[PDB]
Amino acid sequence: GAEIPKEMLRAQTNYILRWVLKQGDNYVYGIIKQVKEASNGEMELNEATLYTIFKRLEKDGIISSYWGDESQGGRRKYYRLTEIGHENNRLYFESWSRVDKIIENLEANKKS
Amino acid sequence: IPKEMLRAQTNYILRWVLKQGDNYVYGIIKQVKEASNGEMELNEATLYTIFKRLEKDGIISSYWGDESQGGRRKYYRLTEIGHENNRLYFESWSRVDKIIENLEANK
Repeated sequence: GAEIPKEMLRAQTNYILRWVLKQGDNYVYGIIKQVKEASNGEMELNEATLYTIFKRLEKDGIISSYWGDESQGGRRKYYRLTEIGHENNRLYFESWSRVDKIIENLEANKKS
Repeated sequence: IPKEMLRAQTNYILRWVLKQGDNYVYGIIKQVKEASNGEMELNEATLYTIFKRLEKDGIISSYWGDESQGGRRKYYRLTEIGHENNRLYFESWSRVDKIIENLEANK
């Protein structure tokens, strides 16, 4: 009776958000709506966890925001990976790919 | 490329290894080095750190192993509640994979 850790739930939310960011520019609710629809029945999205990660990536210069137009009031905030954020994200998926391969190799060693 | 793997990556690998049975820190490092063709050397201090955190909540226990070549290693094992935790850990990550498939398919 030891619950799975908060750090893991954050890591999984991080993975999903980064995967969505990898697909291209988007508005925040656009991301959220896509994740909720895909998550329904699989995982309860913690909106606060998602928000926290979003804000951290922005503060860290991995994503930057812009407006879809220049008329104040009622706009959707869009976000894109920056120069360094693209690099960070590519490293993130590459490093997880290396893990995936190690697990496959461990599985194959175990079965030998 | 950063000096260390992400904690979540080290945890994933450690939990996969321990799912297979009891092990000691050098042994886990050696098996993961082998499985990576020498390319991934997990951080021994990180492993000890993770084990201390898991032992705190009863997920892992430890003991001094059978003597080999003049001494004993400190083995770690998942307990019964630890295998439960581990199953829920891997299940949650399986759900991530399903979510990604749903995003890919737009369904």
